[PDB]
Amino acid sequence: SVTPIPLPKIDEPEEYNTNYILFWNHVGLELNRVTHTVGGPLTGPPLSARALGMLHLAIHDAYFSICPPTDFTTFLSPDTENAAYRLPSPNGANDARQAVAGAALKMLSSLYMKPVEQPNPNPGANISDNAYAQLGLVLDRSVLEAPGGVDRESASFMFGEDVADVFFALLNDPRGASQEGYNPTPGRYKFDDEPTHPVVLIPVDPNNPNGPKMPFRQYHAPFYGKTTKRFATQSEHFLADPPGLRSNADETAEYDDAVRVAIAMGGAQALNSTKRSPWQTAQGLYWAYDGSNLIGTPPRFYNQIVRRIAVTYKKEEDLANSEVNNADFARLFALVDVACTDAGIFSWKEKWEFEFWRPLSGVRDDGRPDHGDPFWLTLGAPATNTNDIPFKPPFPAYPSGHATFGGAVFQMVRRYYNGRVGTWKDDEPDNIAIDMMISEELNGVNRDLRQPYDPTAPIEDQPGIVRTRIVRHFDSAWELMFENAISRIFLGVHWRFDAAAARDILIPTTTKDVYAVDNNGATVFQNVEDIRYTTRGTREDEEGLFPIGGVPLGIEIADEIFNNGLKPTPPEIQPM
Ligand code: VO4
Repeated sequence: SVTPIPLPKIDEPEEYNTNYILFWNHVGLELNRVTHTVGGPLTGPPLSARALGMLHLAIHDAYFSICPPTDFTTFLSPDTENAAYRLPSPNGANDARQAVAGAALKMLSSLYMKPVEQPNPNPGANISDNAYAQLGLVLDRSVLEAPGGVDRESASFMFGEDVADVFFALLNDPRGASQEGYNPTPGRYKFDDEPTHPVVLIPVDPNNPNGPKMPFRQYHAPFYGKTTKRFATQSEHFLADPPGLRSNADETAEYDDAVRVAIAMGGAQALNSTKRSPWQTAQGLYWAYDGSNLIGTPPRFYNQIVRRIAVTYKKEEDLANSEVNNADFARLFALVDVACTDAGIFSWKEKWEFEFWRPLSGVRDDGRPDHGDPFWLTLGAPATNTNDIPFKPPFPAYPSGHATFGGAVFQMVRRYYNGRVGTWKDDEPDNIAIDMMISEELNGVNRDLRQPYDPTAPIEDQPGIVRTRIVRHFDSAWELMFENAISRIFLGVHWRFDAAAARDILIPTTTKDVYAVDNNGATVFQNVEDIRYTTRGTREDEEGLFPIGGVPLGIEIADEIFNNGLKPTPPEIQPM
């Protein structure tokens, strides 16, 4: 019925998918990239993370229900009185492979299928039937490629689907990304539609693309972080007021230097004012994954990296028949993906709370003849595998979602591997190194097209400029976390403070809030080995010191989840 979209090859050993836990993570990642290529459900950063958090939670409890863990316990218990939180019981079901399969297939089906359950109005109603059909191909195919096969008649398989139903019913946020009712309030430091993509024309009817179109101003998930059910966090998380706002409105020198730096480090390639280096351009594009065709969102890359870390540091050589390895991955991916989910909730909550402007607009609309540049252009979020120009993600700047996701994800890996891969203090540089890590943004295959993307053809048969293939080696998760955060500065899409306190990542000078520059005028960063996310700030509405930027927020979120052992967010503290 549909022409299957030809997906490019993934840079990763085929041996990885011989382990059924990695297999299902993989299918989750394939659905992630395909929904961003066809415009289906669970698009965007916060919600694409949630989909992975829900998949792994279900896989987690189904597996540990059949092979009970020694230290921790299942996220939900079978003995809980509260129905919503009551885990189904196996009752003789004892096939862990089939329970995971049923749980992964059910969750992924429930998440990505055409909502025939009637309740689909306005939730995400703008998805064509092709989008749905393309995602169905991925689902059907996955049943066929699953290592060990899939037995739908199996009691263990049925038990798994039962597990998924509970998690879906409890944690699904059908209308989470609703933009309905939100409109920007222009003014200094205020988020508004970005000048290079002020409005978009979208077909009136998704199932009628070449028919009429209508103007559209997109605001990504403005009510989500403030209303959605948290996963495993045990408290609300907050950041300090960004420079220029509220209690930090007097941080004039900090703000102004942030403008200077923004221009020199994140401008477009050919601008005279751009002092960023070719290598720094690489670090910026490496971590993008900005909802592009055949690429998806950041959570997809974070997982690609985590899969690599898991195989490199596994306890047993056998990827196919090792319960030790199965247990390790089910636990790790649940921890990392639940942390990613919550990182997404809180970074989005803060974004829309402060509604801080993007550097493109903060620079153009500065208003001061000697400080602003009313015609500046950023390197921008790359629109890979399209023929479109770079863009500014459709949501406020503070804090950076990438920085939060990275802080959460990599702080989780560190807490998990400390003592296994090396030894270090909780908040100090780790030993978790990896090599041969390739980003899909720079793999010698993906490209910037010269004509609109053709979904019926392989990317290699489509004219455009190919992204240089860069194979990377990283010394630690600290470096991964750090580079992922500063990547948004090189792209010009985030202010330094959206990442972390300037004081924690930049080299100071004798002038306050003004950091070091080299001869060509480029910003000098602290060595990764020396970076400590310790600089806090104040809030107008709350007492005390709070972290600055996304990195500390994510770290804080991962520590809390881990220290509590992956346990539900108490309902008493859920948004109401
Ligand atoms: O979420 V960003 O918030 O890093 O372009």
